[PDB]
Amino acid sequence: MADFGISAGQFVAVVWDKSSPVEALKGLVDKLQALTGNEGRVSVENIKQLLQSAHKESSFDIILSGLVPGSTTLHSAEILAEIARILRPGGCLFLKEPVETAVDNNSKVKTASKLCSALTLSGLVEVKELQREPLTPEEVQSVREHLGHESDNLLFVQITGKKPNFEVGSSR
Repeated sequence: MADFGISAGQFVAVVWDKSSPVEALKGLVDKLQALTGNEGRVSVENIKQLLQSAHKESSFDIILSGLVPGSTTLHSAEILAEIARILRPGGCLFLKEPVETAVDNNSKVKTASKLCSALTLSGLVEVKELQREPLTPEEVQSVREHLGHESDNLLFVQITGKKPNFEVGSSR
């Protein structure tokens, strides 16, 4: 539960994709379904079908996006939008995406800066990295064949962001 600050009695939506095999996915959602789905609720959505993830406004206290080892995915304003949209005020959002330390912000792939800025600008705040993961030959090929990411200055990293709740007045 400390992994994503999950709790029982809240609504947490788990977002998976091709990079998220049922082996791990089912497991991540299972534990969260027993700890969160017990008192609260747990929904499942696909990164590719994120468009349908737009259930309602501020309903999920927490949102997960590809939280597996070696995961490979790149979220954008279009995706992040839906997340935050359904993300309750004051909730949390955890996602993992490859970052490049030798390319512009936008580029062909969301970089570290672009990611943090995109998330914070997607309606989230207090965004920051939680951990760092190395690049493997089986992953790089997946992201390159799934998106087109191909570089040597790349590196997988996990980032999170908290949703702004009406009880502060920071900015957005």
